[PDB]
Amino acid sequence: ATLKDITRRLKSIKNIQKITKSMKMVAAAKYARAERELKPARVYLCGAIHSSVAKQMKLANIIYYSLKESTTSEQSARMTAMDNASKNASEMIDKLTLTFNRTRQAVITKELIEIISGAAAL
Amino acid sequence: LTVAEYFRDQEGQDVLLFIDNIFRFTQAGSEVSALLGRIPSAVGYQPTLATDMGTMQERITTTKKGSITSVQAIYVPADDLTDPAPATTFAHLDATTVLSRAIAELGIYPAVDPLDSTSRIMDPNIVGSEHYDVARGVQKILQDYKSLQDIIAILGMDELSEEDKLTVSRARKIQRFLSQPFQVAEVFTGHLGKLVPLKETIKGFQQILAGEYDHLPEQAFYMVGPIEEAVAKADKLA
Amino acid sequence: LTVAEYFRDQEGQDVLLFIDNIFRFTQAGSEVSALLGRIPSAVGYQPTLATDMGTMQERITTTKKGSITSVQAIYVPADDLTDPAPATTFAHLDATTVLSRAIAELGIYPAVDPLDSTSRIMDPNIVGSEHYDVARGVQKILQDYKSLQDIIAILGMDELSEEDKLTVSRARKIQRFLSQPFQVAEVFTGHLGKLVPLKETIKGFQQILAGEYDHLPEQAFYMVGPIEEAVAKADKLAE
Amino acid sequence: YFRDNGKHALIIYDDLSKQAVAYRQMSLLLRRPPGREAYPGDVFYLHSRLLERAAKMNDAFGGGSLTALPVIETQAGDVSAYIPTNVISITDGQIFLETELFYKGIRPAINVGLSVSRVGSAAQTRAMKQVAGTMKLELAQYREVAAFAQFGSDLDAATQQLLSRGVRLTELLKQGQYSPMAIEEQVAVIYAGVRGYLDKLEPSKITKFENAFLSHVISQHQALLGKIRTDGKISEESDAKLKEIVTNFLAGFEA
Amino acid sequence: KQVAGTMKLELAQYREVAAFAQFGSDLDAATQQLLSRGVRLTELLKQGQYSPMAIEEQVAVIYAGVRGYLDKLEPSKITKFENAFLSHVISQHQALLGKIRTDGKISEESDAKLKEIVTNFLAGFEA
Repeated sequence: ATLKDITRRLKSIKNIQKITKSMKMVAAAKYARAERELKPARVYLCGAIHSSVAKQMKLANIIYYSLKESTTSEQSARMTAMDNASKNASEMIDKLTLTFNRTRQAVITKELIEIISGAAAL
Repeated sequence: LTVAEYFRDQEGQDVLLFIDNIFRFTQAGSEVSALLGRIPSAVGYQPTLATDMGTMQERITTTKKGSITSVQAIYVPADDLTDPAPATTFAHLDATTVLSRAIAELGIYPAVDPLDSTSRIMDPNIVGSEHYDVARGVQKILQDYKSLQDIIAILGMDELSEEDKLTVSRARKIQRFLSQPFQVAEVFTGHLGKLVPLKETIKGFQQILAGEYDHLPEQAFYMVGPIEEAVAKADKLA
Repeated sequence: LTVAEYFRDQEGQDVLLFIDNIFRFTQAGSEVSALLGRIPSAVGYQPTLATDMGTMQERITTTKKGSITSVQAIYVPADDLTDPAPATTFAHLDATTVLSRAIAELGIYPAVDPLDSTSRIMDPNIVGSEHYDVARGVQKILQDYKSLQDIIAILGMDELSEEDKLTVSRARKIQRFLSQPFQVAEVFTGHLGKLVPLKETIKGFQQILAGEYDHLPEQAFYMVGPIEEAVAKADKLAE
Repeated sequence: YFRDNGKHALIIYDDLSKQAVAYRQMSLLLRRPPGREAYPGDVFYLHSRLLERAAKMNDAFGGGSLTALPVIETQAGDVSAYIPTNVISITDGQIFLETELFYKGIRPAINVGLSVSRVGSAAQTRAMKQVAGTMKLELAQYREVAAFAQFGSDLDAATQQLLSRGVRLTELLKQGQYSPMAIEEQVAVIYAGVRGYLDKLEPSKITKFENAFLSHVISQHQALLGKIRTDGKISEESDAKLKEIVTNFLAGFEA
Repeated sequence: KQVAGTMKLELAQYREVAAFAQFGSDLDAATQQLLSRGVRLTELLKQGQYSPMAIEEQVAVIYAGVRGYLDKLEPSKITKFENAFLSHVISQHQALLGKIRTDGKISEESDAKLKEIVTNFLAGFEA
């Protein structure tokens, strides 16, 4: 492990953490409205949504119906996706911080030992 | 420590020793050790890190005369708790008080984070069952409310079930009931300082959790001492 | 150095001093250091690194007698720019051209890192306001792109606004427009050596910043000369 | 002493981590060459020679024994650090206590997936094999059907039961300090969950079930416990007997 | 102190949502506004080298952003505005800058005067 490399990965995953957390709330806000519009509707990275319906795919009443269900399900899966995504990101960060601190201490100890030895040989 | 030892070993008092800070105590040690020509151990700390720390901490104890409790300010180098210095210090700590600026910004003074600050003696076979469960309830209600913090400004503070709406209010009441006017602030904020005894502290939050005061404004439980004062304040708020 | 010093003083002529590699001065010292009975300093370098470098470097300077434009190639151990050797050399320069292996790997030559190179004359009251504005503008867009990189690293892309997708494209073109086929590296670039005059340099980048050439592929700037060669190449790259 | 006198002794080293640092202080003062983590290159032998003494003597040599329970303090749960791995390469097993589990309320916080006992199963009471044996199998399945993403809509009756059993068993393994349990009492409370007498009960009530059913069998079933204790093996008679015992309690367990 | 506190607070909130800015696919006006004030104040913190300005001048430019007379102006133009505005007050308004010092704070009168200056200047800037 190299502190320079660890620091790099730390920053990137930290970015992804913020980004993901953001998208989560954004989609959640949409889902909030969607859940409410779900009532009037039935009066007539987004998780496994596209693939799911894709591996099955290949008037106005029904079209509007499905369309309204699409947005909802999409925001649902996306919200849950990003939710867990940021959670995973956070864990990955803490793990890297621990490995970082280990490399950090090791580095100091190594150099210091090399100095002591070098001196204790004159 | 010696100045404090006197009172304990002579007058049998319960002295309070403040060490600000403990990290600089260890650093001074590594330095002295270095000057004496001792080979530095991990991360450059003195080999006698264990003893140097131990001997000093061991004097801070309770005897059959008095006691010496030490509030030591801690500095975690590189925010690394596994680093030798803090790693060693933690081996002699019994409790922690994390002063969080965020809490201070919310106006909660003292700014003691009610989720980080922990104590080992906070065990039923020590602080008692009642105290333990009451303390637990406070920590739990606050955690639950924290979980809802997100949903609040997302789905809308109304979709929450009765219990959730109750936990929110109660948690906020408790959160506020955590602030206490210090006598030191008397010669500044112009407010009488309070010395809330452990009994009233337990009973107070115990009642809040029971919801016995679910009818009083949250502000009533802000910067007050015994729960009784909060009640009176509520009446003043009308 | 002594050779250049003579031409400088007792001649009062402009002397060019090219040294490659100056790092070897420091390395040579660390080798004999142990045999000279010195205690190892940080990273095992001799404890007299700074002073030794100072006594020498300080002689390599322009005086009121003569001017010496010195160009020194400074090696960076394990690319660690924090290594006591290159780290101490930085403070003895007026212009630093940091070469990055990453950029070299991409294929942009010279592998100059546009966000780690600086000059003392880069003051708007020396190289001119227009030049300063262009240089800073280029550095900025590149930095912005660098920040957007890790952002979309593993998060798609179709989310960035028109501005972001515009900065990315432009920054990349500018990035590839930095590469200039060197005559020396002709047997490495497989291209003819080109030299671009400052005026055309400012002109081209200033125009790219203005987004005038936003109708040309990135590869149209990759390893070219004046912006004219980029435009001509663009039309030439019909297929 | 006891070991070589046909007696059995137990020694607990709390903890070998601090001893290692103490030995390091000495070594460094002695100017002995600092190795990994500045620890002297013999900290292993320091712990090896020590733990090596703990052994089981055969009948010819009295039949004594010295069981050792060394304690090691890790950092950030790094069970790959020099000292930890060294002790791990000396003992015949470890009991990993995760911090998360502790704060999570799981006490004792024994990570049933990392903790191992190389030479100890053969010393486990038969009665335990008859209940704990099938228990760990269930706990294995439960552990398998898990993920960090707690918010996961999982179903399938099969995996569902694995989860249902798992959480209940976990609650059964929870135990407080200063309250050790006799082996016969252990197999009894474990029997409840393993056989599924807790499947039709709320996870929260499981703990309460233990702190009710236990005293229930201790009092009105000293005979049954005594049988299992003496035989050390739950006979079919005692098994079917215990089946009724638990059932009668289930029919009257107030919540 | 008067204008330092508000700026500091606003900047904090900005940083708390800074990341959400570059991913502002759908945000509430509140968060957007925080980003608006944020970037503008950030631009105001820019200062040329070899040109240290007086405290009255500093509070003057801070007033422009903090009070929101730049939330609408594009961030790129903010840097230009600061220059033109500051240079303008230092000229035909030395009295105001001076009064700030004399009063030791932004008096209600000077607050109203600056208000009329920034509003009229804004229109003149975007016309």
